[PDB]
Amino acid sequence: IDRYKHQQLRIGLVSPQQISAWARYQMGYIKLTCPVTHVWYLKRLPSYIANLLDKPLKELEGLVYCDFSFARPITKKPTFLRQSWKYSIPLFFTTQGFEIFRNREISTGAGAIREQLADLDLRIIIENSLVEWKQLGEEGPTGNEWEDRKIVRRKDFLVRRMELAKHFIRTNIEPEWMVLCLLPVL
Amino acid sequence: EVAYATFENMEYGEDFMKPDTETYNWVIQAYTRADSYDRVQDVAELLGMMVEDYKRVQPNVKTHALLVECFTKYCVVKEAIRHFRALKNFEGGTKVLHNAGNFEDPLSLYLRALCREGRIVELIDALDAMRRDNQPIPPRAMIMSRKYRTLVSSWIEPLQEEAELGYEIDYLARYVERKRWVPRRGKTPLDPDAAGFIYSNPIETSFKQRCLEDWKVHHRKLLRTLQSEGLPVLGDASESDYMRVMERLRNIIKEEVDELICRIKLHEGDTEFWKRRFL
Amino acid sequence: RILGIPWGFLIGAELTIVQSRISLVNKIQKVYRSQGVQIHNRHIEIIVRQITSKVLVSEEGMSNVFLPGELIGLLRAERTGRALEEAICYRAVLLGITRASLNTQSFISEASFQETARVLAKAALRGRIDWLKGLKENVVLGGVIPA
Amino acid sequence: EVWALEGFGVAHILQEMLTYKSAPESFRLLVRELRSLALELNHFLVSEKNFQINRKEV
Amino acid sequence: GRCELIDEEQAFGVIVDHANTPDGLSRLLDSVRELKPRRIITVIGCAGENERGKRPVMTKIATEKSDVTMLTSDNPGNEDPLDILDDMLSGIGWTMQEYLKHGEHDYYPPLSNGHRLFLHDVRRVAVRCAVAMGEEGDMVVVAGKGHESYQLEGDKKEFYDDREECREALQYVDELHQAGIDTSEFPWRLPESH
Amino acid sequence: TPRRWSQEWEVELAIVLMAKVIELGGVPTIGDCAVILRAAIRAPMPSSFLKILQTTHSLGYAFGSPLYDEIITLCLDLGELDAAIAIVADMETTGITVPDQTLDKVISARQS
Repeated sequence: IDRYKHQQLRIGLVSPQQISAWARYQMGYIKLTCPVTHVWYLKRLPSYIANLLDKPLKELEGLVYCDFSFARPITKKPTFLRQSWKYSIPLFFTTQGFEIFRNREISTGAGAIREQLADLDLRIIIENSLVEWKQLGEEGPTGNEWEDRKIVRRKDFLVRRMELAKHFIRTNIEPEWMVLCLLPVL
Repeated sequence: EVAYATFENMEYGEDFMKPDTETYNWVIQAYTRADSYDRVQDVAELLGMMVEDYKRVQPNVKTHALLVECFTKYCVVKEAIRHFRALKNFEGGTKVLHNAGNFEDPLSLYLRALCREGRIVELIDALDAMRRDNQPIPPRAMIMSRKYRTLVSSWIEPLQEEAELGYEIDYLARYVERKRWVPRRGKTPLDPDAAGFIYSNPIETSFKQRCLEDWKVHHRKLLRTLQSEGLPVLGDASESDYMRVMERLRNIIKEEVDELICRIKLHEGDTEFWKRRFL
Repeated sequence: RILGIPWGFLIGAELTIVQSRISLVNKIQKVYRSQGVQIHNRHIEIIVRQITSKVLVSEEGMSNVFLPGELIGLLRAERTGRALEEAICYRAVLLGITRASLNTQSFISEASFQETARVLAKAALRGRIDWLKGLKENVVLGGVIPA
Repeated sequence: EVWALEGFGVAHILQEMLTYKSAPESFRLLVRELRSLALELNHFLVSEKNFQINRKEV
Repeated sequence: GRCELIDEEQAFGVIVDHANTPDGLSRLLDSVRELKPRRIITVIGCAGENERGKRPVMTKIATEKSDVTMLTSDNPGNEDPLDILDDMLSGIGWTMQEYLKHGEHDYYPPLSNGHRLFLHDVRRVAVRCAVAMGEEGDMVVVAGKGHESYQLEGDKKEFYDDREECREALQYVDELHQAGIDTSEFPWRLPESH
Repeated sequence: TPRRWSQEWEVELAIVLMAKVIELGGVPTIGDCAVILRAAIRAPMPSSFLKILQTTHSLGYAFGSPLYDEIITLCLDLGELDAAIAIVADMETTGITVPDQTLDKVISARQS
């Protein structure tokens, strides 16, 4: 009986492929020399990238807003390596190999976010977060208000992380799109 | 959404167009086989509406089969077991839940869920239900890890360590079988072939771990009742005994007192108690 | 405590929500009536129906169906409490006007109201579908108004 | 005035006043600026006859 | 050639060999074990797209006969080096996931015989880490090429040689220990890592 | 009240499930049989060994001789000499070799 008018809107993060596909009349793009975080997802609290990575926001701000910070190796590929040997390893290694592995072993800037987030196992995140929530639930309430509210904020964080990862595994989008490699132009 | 629009057309229409059992089946099928989003809350809503229609709608074989499909494609096994335990009473119910082995395989997904969640005392009942139907085991249920274990043993306490076979493993022969295990860069597909689920298969838990968890949960519920009803739930006891038995409960969650624990009842089941507490 | 986990949450929500509805309809309409600016209750009751529409899943309600802190409609909570044993628990919430909007499923009705960047950020991470119905979210798209 | 017109249900006048009197080109601007924020505001309509997901011109 | 000693001053042996098949590497490890090294480190790799069967078999050799072994890419062609490494690891019941998890657990366990197994796809780093594993009176065999001056990796063959990668490396590998890089196990235990 | 776990209950349920899966036309692996066997060996239970070996032999598998040595030595430690000689007779009728360094325990099982 009803005329069953069906229409729907979808908003979503855009792939870099779509950024290349841009090319009220026209659109353009900038080839970014380095990956760049989306300020809505790094900075504007609660930090969504931090909610995925389970890193304090001060650490992700360190990795690109501070003048010095370093990532641990990226999870999905072999690594061995972990004064500061900054010059020494480019002596113990040829640069033709060094520039190939170094960013795998240690990295800085939003490229570290991009690569760690693309390596992210969104499902073991669900398993680990459920396990930790269960642990914090079977652990008895403390008598200290600061510790208690810390525990409660941790449970809330784990729930947010479960929600975000569940959506990222149940939507045709990818979390590494939270870091741009191409910027659109009006 | 396009099916639920018709369902919403029917459920709020004239009596001659109210949903029947099949209408609920078709809309639950629409949700449970949706391509792109989580539909569990919708399926549970629809189930609750079907129960609210109890004066008019009663379930059928396909209803329970679709609900077991939902509650096993999503890891909701504590409700899947209950709907399968209802499906048991219909002949060919397991044939329907096998669904000719397409749209993945809800029966295989259910058997895997029971395996990895260690619910073996339910798994043998599912197997007996299949036996009554003469339903064979789907090959999709006999999936193995790179350590060859099936649902016959993958829940026995060493969950992923193989037993001694009396000889070294013929790795060079088993290599002839491509199912490489390299973990790829992040994308929707899965590495373990058992994970035909929507989100993921249940976390691997032994029959020991599942039994211990159920024991803990039961005693935690007993403690919750004890601390809500108070000493009158024992009655002919001391408050000293009440304190001691609370400490015993808290300990076993983390002699006469065990007989006191035997005397405290639970009423999770029949509402006839709650439908009297309400008065 | 008195009604246990299968019913105590549902009827506790019911009693809270009906008490709240009665209280809000009274406290709101009492102003207009005492000022003499008469109004029919059927206009207040739609707003109070929206303020009392939701409940929140508490921590003890953690389930694979609903996560803690999730907001669900009272009908959804009642029906799933009847239907499922999956540790369902919820408590009524009095969603203030400015939080009934920004929790209205048509994300354009949220974004075009307030907190636009936060709404859009969450909904894009959620990949949310605004299945276009209702008026505010339709006038932006220049539609025929689903009304 | 939009609230008043839609209160009357007189929604074709509302459509006229909000579109062709000046998807509408301002919705094109809206989607283009969000698309410039790297969000795909994607408009689909579903064929009642064929279930085909027709992408709107946006 | 064969059993080709690195012609440079060294506190422990390093030899380079063409052995790229079980028949070559079995007799290689027999010959080197006849020298009775204090320990032997084996590097080996397999070409892609060809002779699939042999990939885990040489692993079964090395993991039984080499107190340490360090698997790496060699001529993998269009096959992913990690796929080759997983084919090799299948010979001792490890997957790539076992290795990477033990990597995140900071500790690659010993095998059932107490030997240790490592890998890295970048042959340059794998071989130089292997020679960095050495202690006084140890030995290393690096096998697969002997004289092939190229890696057939991906779309291309690119200039590389095991000997010229090692020769000078044996004179600055001690700067690792001078700089406190504890190479006594493959997850290098850098005291401050900072 | 949920029944507490036990190694005996785990083994009995494993045997019942393996029987059901065999009825339903599944195929337990050598690894599954070896794991159920090892779970029986971890219990002090002899009677499971007869069922597990009869089943695995009916599937056409054979364990390596050290597992039969372990079985028979544990059976002797339990004193279950009749079970030991039954297992040996079932091996022999399966056509599985029972080397003398394992059969000595079985001939000495007729010391009285």
